Amino acid sequence: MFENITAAPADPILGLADLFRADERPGKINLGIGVYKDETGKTPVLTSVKKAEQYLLENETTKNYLGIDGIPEFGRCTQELLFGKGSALINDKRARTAQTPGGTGALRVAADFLAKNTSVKRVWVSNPSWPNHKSVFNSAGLEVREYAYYDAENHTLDFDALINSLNEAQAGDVVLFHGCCHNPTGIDPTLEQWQTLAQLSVEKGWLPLFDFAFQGFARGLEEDAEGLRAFAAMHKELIVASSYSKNFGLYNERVGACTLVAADSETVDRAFSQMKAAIRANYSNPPAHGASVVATILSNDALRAIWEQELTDMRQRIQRMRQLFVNTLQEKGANRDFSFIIKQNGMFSFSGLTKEQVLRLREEFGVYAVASGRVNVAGMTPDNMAPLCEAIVAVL
Amino acid sequence: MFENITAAPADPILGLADLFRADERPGKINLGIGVYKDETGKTPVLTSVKKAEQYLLENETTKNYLGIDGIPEFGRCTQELLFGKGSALINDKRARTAQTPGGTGALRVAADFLAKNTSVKRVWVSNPSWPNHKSVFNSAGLEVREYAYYDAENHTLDFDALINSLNEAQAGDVVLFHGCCHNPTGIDPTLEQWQTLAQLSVEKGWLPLFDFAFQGFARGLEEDAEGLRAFAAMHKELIVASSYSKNFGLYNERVGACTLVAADSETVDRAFSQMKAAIRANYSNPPAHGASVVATILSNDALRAIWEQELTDMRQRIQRMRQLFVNTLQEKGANRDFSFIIKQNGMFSFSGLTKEQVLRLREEFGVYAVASGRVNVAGMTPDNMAPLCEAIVAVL
Ligand SMILES: *Cc1c(COP(=O)(O)O)cnc(C)c1O
Ligand SMILES: *Cc1c(COP(=O)(O)O)cnc(C)c1O
Repeated sequence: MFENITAAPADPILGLADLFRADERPGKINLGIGVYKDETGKTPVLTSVKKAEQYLLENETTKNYLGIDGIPEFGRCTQELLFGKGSALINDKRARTAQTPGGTGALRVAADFLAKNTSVKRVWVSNPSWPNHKSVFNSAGLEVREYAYYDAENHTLDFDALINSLNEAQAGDVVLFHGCCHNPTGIDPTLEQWQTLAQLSVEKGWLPLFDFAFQGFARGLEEDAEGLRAFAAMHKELIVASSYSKNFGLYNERVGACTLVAADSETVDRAFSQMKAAIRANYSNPPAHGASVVATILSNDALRAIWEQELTDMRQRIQRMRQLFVNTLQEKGANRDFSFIIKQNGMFSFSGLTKEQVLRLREEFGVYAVASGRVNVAGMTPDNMAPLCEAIVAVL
Repeated sequence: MFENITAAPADPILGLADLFRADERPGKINLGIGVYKDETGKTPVLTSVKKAEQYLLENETTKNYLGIDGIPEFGRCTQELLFGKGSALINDKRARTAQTPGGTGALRVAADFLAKNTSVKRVWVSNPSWPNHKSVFNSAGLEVREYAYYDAENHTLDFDALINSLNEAQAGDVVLFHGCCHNPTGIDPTLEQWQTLAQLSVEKGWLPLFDFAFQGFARGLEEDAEGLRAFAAMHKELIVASSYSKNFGLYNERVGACTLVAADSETVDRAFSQMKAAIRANYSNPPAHGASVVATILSNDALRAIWEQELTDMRQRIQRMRQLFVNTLQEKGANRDFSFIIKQNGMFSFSGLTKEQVLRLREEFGVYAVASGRVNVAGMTPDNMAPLCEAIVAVL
């Protein structure tokens, strides 16, 4: 059966984690997958999730299966976070959320759902976007089309072009948005652009699918939610695939959410019984540990307060590394002005490096970066700043 | 978009857990989902997994993403368990295993894999089988066909009919087998039938897909693996979807395995790079907690010894409840001979009850059973035995 199955390509982000692992050089530097590291270049488990696990160890009685949609407290907390405490989507019982295995699991459950219970034929993703977006919607049966987004000469969002591009998406089509910290560019819409974009979506009949994986990483929890809340206010229907991997440092426990919203209580509940059927034909019901940890921190005032300080510490450490990086590239003789990266939000820098400069940096300096030129600023510490900056200048 | 999406049917097993939850009667009894309960009708978290979690709490340093296939130690331990320590599939590096979100996740990753990288059009499942089998392969794009299995008058496996049925499956087709504790019948093949079945599979060119979810629940860990090992010895290719939900009482942590085997090292590795690509387009990489717990117990002698005693305690408690149940139905005036259930292996009893007796037992006695007549003997305690037996006799 398996004789002429040919080898799949390496995953553009996960394939690097493998190559990095196999390298033997003592000074190599990672800069690839979006995982946060602290001042010491370690990825610690947050104190607040560690307190939550101790509690879960003392207080669990069973490992008996959760329902298809996960922990109720988990989806209620998620709706508060995404839409505001006492939102009208919450109060009119317009939103239903299933607990999924990460935000990727949320993107596929949504895909599956739409592919099997909707007229959708086409999802619209930005150019550039997360590499795996194309792969999840194509597995579902959906076609991926791209829209204009980034002006690379100017290092800005090209809103006119983004409008004109999207001008050929039909009514019935899904349009994917990043909630905040666009991946890979780091450039987000303004509030005024998000609302212009919200009102155009509705006069054209696009169903919005938000990928919200970095809430708390651009300006704050709530501030980062404004764009989505501006869409929630205009729209009868939305689906948001959200994650807790980064903002909770809970990467390998796989914890996210697919929250579905329709015009009313009856429609949302009927639409969700099909979403729960897609889940049951895939992994059946979700992993408890990580999601019980989120629910515990979010449920407890003391434990929530510790967590928000932790996430504030992470936004601030990335912001200092971002500034450090353009400062050191300048005084290391960078033969280009790199201060546009000061303006990007998130864990990353979309540096401008070509595929072959990126290739040469791993092959002879051992600094690993994604081939789109995307580098992880949260992977930068004061201790490896001068080494990677010296490497970059040597290839420019 | 969502206006005319109609409601999905209730899941035949999970829908009952919901109905049970909503019932208000103080004496209701569950008997539906296959979850083990102890003498007190509780589903405890095993002492050995509780010791493993304490250790993981002391000793973890990060929640950083696992690779697409999970924990290496986890897949190596899984191969020992499934095929024998020092097996030639292990020694010739013929087997590769991905860590999945339960055995359902393993069944779908396999489905996805085959649907996208193989000529397979049709999976063959027994009649009766696990209700969700049909649902996972149909989501993948695969057709489900059924083969003959159980003689209901005689309460036996009808091997002639099972042979003749399967006589119209072509070369290239998948045939699903249950490793041990057939669900729902509890009737397994003999060693002699498993080997007859193994040698027929190979002269006909069926690819075997084993669902192995109850290892340790019929006779012992190793004894329960004989059938699969008899197939492993004849076959160049196999795929086994295995679970640790029941034998580790780790139901909601979602822990299982899809292990793939090809004719040699090169083919298996090339076939697995595509299997890892199907995973990445679905939930991306697996939940660590449950799988790190399995790997820890299986890696440690002290902790392994405690676990095997625990699983031995569970096989034995179900065997005493099985015997109790036919004894009490007889002295409660059962108007049928029920001692064929003494012979079935596993958590269940395929009782013979019709859909309307099963319906009437939940509607006026509140004992919940699956509508195929399947009742969970591991849900029976000495304290609810007489109540449910009295209920059953009243409906016969
Ligand atoms: C991280 C991320 C996801 C998925 O998050 P996980 O929780 O790790 O699955 C999806 N899309 C984007 C853009 C992300 O950054
Ligand atoms: C339990 C079971 C599965 C899946 O096991 P999980 O680990 O709970 O996903 C698959 N098939 C059968 C027959 C089972 O009993």
